[PDB]
Amino acid sequence: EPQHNVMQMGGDFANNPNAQQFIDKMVNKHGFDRQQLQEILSQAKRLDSVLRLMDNGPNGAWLRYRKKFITPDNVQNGVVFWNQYEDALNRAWQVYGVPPEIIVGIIGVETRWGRVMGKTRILDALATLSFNYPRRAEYFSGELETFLLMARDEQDDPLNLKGSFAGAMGYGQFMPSSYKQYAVDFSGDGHINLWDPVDAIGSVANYFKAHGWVKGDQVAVMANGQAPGLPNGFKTKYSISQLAAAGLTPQQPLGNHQQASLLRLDVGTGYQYWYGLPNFYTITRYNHSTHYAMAVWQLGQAVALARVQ
Ligand code: NA
Repeated sequence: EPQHNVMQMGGDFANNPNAQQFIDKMVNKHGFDRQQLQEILSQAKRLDSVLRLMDNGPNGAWLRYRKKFITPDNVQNGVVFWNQYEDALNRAWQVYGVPPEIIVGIIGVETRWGRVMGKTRILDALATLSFNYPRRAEYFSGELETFLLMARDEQDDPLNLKGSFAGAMGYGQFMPSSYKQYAVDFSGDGHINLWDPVDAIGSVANYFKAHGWVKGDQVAVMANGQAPGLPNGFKTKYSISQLAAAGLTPQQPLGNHQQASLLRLDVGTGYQYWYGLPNFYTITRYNHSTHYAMAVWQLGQAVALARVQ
């Protein structure tokens, strides 16, 4: 019923100005009911761990990162996932131009194909970061808003959904804003479920295309030579000419590519340089990290090979 006079909620966010303004925004902008929203938020928990985690050579650095993902068990499970969802994977390739090895690599690195999807209630993580974390409160408040709208539309109970300490969800660990901007109903059931492997596959593919993935284009090409003078990383940008002058030569032809990022991997015995192409940068659009993108790519290649035999 109404309860117009029950204006103050209990719980961890009871006397929080940010939580109050947020309820006002949801009611005002999306037609949410203040009392219904207060009941939900009165159950939300302020998690210290979420706050602590958000507060964040050659020595073989890449080798250590790589072995976290590329192991016999992971490659074998990757083969099983690929075979199980081969039609969806092929359909995503045809529709979005994103190859199975990239989608398999992303879902493998993110959740080991649905095995590790997160144990934290999304509501708690998002409320905590929205109401008790000034540094990124605006970003997370936006995620919480979208999360509550997602739950309303996919008919989920907001308190039942679990995920990462930052509110990432399902097979591909999509943030609420990614669900909003990039998730698709790939299964064809009329719904968008981040926990449905077919929807997740299509959604990851759409995210990639949206971020500029070029179908059939090379991701990166290993270089012969060393370029210690030049700054490196996925954000760098050099003409092929400058890289050549630096002492590098590509192991594979670079087609019409005239520029590339200079990637450097620490392989213990030394440094391994690569010419980063646009598609490599597109992978970093999922997680801003050279190591992450290289692991996603190589895990997918490893699985593709293991499938052959
Ligand atoms: Na669906």
